[PDB]
Amino acid sequence: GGGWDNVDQTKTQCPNYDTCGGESAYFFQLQIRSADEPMTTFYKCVNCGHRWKE
Amino acid sequence: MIVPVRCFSCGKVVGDKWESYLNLLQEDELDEGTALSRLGLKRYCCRRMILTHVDLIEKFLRYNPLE
Amino acid sequence: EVAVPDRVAKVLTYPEKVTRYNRHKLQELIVNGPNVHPGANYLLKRNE
Amino acid sequence: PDREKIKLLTQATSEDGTSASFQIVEEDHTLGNALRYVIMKNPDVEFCGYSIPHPSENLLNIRIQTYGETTAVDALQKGLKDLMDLCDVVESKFTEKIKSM
Amino acid sequence: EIALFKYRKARLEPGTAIGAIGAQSIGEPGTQMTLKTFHFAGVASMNVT
Amino acid sequence: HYAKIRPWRTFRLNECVCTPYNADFDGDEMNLHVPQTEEARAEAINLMGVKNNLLTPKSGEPIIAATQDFITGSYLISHKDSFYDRATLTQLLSMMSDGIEHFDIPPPAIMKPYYLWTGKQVFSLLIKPNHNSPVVINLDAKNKVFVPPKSKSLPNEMSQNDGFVIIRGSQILSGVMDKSVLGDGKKHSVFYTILRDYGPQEAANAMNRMAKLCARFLGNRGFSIGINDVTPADDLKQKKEEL
Amino acid sequence: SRDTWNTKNMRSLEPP
Amino acid sequence: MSNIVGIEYNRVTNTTSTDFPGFSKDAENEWNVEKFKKDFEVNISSLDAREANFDLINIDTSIANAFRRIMISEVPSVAAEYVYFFNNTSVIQDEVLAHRIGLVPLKVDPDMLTWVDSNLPDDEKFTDENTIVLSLNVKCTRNPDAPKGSTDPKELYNNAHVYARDLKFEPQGRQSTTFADCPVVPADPDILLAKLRPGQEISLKAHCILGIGGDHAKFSPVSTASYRLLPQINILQPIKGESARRFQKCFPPGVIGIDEGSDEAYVKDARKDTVSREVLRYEEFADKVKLGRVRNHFIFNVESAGAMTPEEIFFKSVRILKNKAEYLKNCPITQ
Amino acid sequence: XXXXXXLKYICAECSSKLSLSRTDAVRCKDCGHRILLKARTKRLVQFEAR
Amino acid sequence: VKTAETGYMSRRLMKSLEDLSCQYDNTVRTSANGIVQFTYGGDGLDPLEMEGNAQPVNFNRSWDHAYNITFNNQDKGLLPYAIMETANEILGPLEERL
Amino acid sequence: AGQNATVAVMSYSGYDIEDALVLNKSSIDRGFGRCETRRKTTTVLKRYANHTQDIIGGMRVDENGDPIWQHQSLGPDGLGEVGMKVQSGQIYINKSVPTNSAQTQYREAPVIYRGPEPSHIDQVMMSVSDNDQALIKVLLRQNRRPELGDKFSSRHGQKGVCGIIVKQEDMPFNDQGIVPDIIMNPHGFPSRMTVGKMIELISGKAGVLNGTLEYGTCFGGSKLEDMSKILVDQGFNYSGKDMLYSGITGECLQAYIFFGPIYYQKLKHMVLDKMHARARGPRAVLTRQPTEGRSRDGGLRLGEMERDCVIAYGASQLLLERLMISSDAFEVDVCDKCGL
Ligand SMILES: [Mg+2]
Ligand SMILES: [Mg+2]
Ligand SMILES: [Zn+2]
Ligand SMILES: [Zn+2]
Ligand SMILES: [Zn+2]
Ligand SMILES: [Zn+2]
Repeated sequence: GGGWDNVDQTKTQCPNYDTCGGESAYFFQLQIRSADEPMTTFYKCVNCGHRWKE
Repeated sequence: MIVPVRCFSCGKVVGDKWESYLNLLQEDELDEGTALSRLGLKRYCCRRMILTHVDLIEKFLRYNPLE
Repeated sequence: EVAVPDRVAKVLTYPEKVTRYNRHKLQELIVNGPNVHPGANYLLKRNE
Repeated sequence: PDREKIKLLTQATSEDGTSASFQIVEEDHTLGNALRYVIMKNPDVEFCGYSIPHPSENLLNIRIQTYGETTAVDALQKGLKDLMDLCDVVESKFTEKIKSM
Repeated sequence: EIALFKYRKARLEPGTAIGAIGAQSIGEPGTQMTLKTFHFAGVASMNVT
Repeated sequence: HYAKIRPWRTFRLNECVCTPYNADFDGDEMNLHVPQTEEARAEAINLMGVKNNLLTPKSGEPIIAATQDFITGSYLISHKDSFYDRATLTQLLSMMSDGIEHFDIPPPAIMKPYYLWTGKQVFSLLIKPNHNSPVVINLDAKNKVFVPPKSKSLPNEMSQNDGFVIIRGSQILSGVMDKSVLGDGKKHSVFYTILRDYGPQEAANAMNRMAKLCARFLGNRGFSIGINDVTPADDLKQKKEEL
Repeated sequence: SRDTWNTKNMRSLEPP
Repeated sequence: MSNIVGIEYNRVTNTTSTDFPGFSKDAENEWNVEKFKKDFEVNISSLDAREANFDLINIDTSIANAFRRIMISEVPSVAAEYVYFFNNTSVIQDEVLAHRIGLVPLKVDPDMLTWVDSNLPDDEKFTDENTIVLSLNVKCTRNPDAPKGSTDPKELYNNAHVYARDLKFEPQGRQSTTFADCPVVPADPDILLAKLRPGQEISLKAHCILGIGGDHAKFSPVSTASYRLLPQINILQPIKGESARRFQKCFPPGVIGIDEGSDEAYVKDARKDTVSREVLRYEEFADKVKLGRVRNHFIFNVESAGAMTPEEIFFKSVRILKNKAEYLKNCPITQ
Repeated sequence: XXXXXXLKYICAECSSKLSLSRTDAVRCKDCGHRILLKARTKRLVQFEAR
Repeated sequence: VKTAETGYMSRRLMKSLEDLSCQYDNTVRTSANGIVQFTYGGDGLDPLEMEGNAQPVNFNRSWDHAYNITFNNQDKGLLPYAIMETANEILGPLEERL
Repeated sequence: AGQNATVAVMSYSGYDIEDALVLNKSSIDRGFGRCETRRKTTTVLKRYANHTQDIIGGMRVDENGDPIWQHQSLGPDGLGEVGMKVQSGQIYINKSVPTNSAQTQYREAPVIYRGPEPSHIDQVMMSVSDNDQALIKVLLRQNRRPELGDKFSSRHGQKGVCGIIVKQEDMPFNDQGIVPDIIMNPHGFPSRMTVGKMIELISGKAGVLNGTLEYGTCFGGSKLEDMSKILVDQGFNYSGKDMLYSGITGECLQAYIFFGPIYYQKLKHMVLDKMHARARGPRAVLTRQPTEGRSRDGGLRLGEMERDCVIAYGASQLLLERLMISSDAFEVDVCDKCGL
């Protein structure tokens, strides 16, 4: 079935807030384009399941 | 190479205090901070202009071509 | 807008044809010559 | 006559001259701030401020808007004279204080 | 009037280089995705690339 | 672009248009080309001009917009704690323009004991400075941080933080200026709305105004980060250790 | 201490 | 809060003047002389040759800052501009030596010189009133004595150090009389200009000139000229006891004092407090103190480089501001 | 009045001054060193204290 | 490591897609005049100049803007049926057109 | 290789937006970030099978008795004078090659200095190889001021290009009037997570005040509490944040500013060595297209990706101009009955 429980969680807002109200999201800091440039964090809406990155 | 005449931030002339600083350190043994404060160096920029100095000219002069 | 250095703006010319609306400004550029920034570098006559 | 130090920017200038903008060459914050402060104490000035459009150039634009009573040009002249008088007061007080010691 | 103007405006104009526009709109995001199936640890679902 | 001859050696560009190039002024170099014919010149300016390419074509979202300081300065201006008298107000407006723009000052939000304008009013003037500019902007947007009101029945404007942004007739009624409102990637933006409703020239004008105001405001206002910003309090030495 | 400015002429402040 | 700048623990409030007709209903605070005249006051705390700690009261920051800016970057001074080299056989490059010489300050009073016109060729650019000529020549040789070896390059060599007191004044033309009772000399004669070993010689001539500090920092007459607002400490809720000593320890030593019999504490001396707002770290003086600074009361400090005097420098700044205001007033407004 | 704006070689080893006649040798004399450096020019060279 | 693969992918994508153009009959065709799509995306709508929600008009913003632009205190309010009467007086010829 | 700048972490002038720095003019004037370049040129006078040598004579004198312009800094020997200034076109090594190499015949092939800024001849060396063929070396020095576009770094990966140079009076100052040399945007710190920079600033400030150098080593070094105590014993805020005044308006800044010394370093990348531009000039012999040398008038390449972008914009005449007219446009005659 899958265990979204015990997965990293943060406190952000889904882009489509007006549809689903997402105050949390799963994330990983496992994307680093360049060394001088900062890291990148991918999210997914714990409510609806929308993946995006910052 | 040699001590800069002025200070990069203030403009206060520190070119005439390198020798005094060395003499205070060697004769009449003193702390570095108290030596800097006896030399009239109160601002931290002027203090660093003399604390963070490497006298490279004494090492370049051992290689003079006219020996 | 982009800001171009004068040093590279004095070598990257644009060829403007004399057209009865810019003759005065063009001869002023010719008089200024390559030394000054508001100037020109080459001339190309019709028949030549 | 040095008819290059002051230009009246006409595009910014309105009809009846209650609002106008001036271009001053070879000036910077040192005079812009002091002149703006002095002008803002005019009881007829509604808008006063300056800006330096580019650090490369040596320019200073200053904007003055007044209500109907006075014009921008007269407000600027009054501000300049006012600054002069302030400077004389400071000069005289400092001079006499140093003389007394 | 607002809605009709906006709809009459939003139409692909003749002459558009739509093929190259779409090719770059697919390739350009493609340069940021990792050559790896990164995923959030702690799930261990089925393996798909 | 349009050329602008200048006394130094580098190529200069406004920090707003850094996003399409992916440039970061850390030693980045760029190439310049000068089209040599009338037709090449006209096609270049009319099809690849910056004003005509504010929107990316992969999604249709704004790509040319504010950047880090141009956003934090706007937020600090339009914060709810910011009140300005007439001298400060008029200096800010002159900084925003080049000292050449006419303004007609609105009545202050506080008429007693003093006359004090708010930051949302100065930003409303930034959007529309005169009765001659034909820019009327209506917009509802949610800032990227939004705490909902106490009761679910209340509208969005009643948020705890400033949160929801309401703009009616080019007047900001609530909410802070944010990356959601000024930045890129969202279609509910001020610059996007000005573009789509009144052409790209006005969007360029507003973006230039914001850039010029935030360049001069932050240096005179003050903003820094230090060790005490990331220093944790002594209660954490207990809480984190136990948990 | 001396107010030398009232006595001496200032050529430096004279603009070129 | 009425011209007191509030010093909090995470921000600084009330930083703008707010005195003009337009701040409130009453159109008060309009400019008129004969009220500024009474309000304005100058207190001179201390005085010295290269020093001036005076104190201005009841002016705007927009005027005190203009004075500070003019003093830093608009009061002209004299320093060497061109260096002509005849011989240089030191490790130090010629341009490095020229830069150091131009940085050396000179005890020459301006207003005894004139401004060089740049619209003229070299051969008539300089005159006996425009320019001051300095010369230098040193020849390091071995030491013709017999000391123990492996010693310092002071007694082991001849004139191995080049100072600023090695630059000689060479009067030209009328300068033999005008400068007879005031020869030019470096204000700091112990500045090390160069170091050299035997067989090495330096010989040059310098052409000093009038200059402005906004064009090069070598022309600026002040080491630093700056002001600081007057600090203020308001004490309420008497802090008598063993907490009084701890409250006293939060300030520089001579700033606040403790009454012996009364056991309390009081503001002994401001003008000694650097505003570090340490008292705000403790939350037990959270409501027993409120730090501030007076927005109208400036404490000026002026240190001179050596040519002029600090009070003359300050007066020159004020007169320069007045002169530019006057010149702008007299210019015609071209449309 | 107006003030008005105003061959040799060294052995790399023994620091002795030489003169090079045409087609003699490119070595030193007191010692036999084989590297020679021109002396500093005699002309006036002006700079700017900036 | 991934840079080279991404660049090659973009180059071959461009090689495949480089010559496709909307025509004056609205069809997407090739250089050889081979008609690959009869209407772009089955819609004919440029994705660049389209508003949110996969639709080219934000009816919500448009309504608020129109209302604000045309606000007068002394303007009588239409009855709920008259709103539809005007809306269907405008819309509907555009439907008989199709 | 570096200097301890006085730094104020702050947003100033808007010219420091993303890894761009603000440098203090009058810190440059006093000499800060001042560097020197030194290149060399090697020439060899070799012997041929004909026993023929190459000569280094010259110094063509004019009628009044002075060398021609191209020989103005040459001297009688044909080798440039040690100390003189060379410019573009000036010759500083005068070599002649025999016309009969494959001695009354000679062709002049000297070394001409081409450069953007004048430089100074500082060392001329003459020697001979094992075979005794003359070898001549000339060392040119150039003094460089930290122009706008020069790159700096701070030992924490925060490299940046100098964005603006401002006068001393337009700089925030504290109670003593200290003005920073460098101002850096605070926006580089939180996303890059460099707090070793912050501890370095505090430790450096405390060490300057105390008169001792401080140790920042891995898993150790001077503790932050000690530095804070030393900084508070001298009337400074424990956190290194100081109340500064604006230099443009004069009044206090509404936020406390992080103030102290950070050790910087100037990097070898300078805009002087990078600024290139071509109008016309040398072309490849085979393709008759602009050359590609870093030294020659090397045209800039408009590659496949760039022509793809230009196609995507739908610009036909610009493709014609950039890819035929201004690169290699050639007239040809083609037969109409045969396609040749
Ligand atoms: Mg980078
Ligand atoms: Mg980069
Ligand atoms: Zn969601
Ligand atoms: Zn200093
Ligand atoms: Zn020898
Ligand atoms: Zn044929």
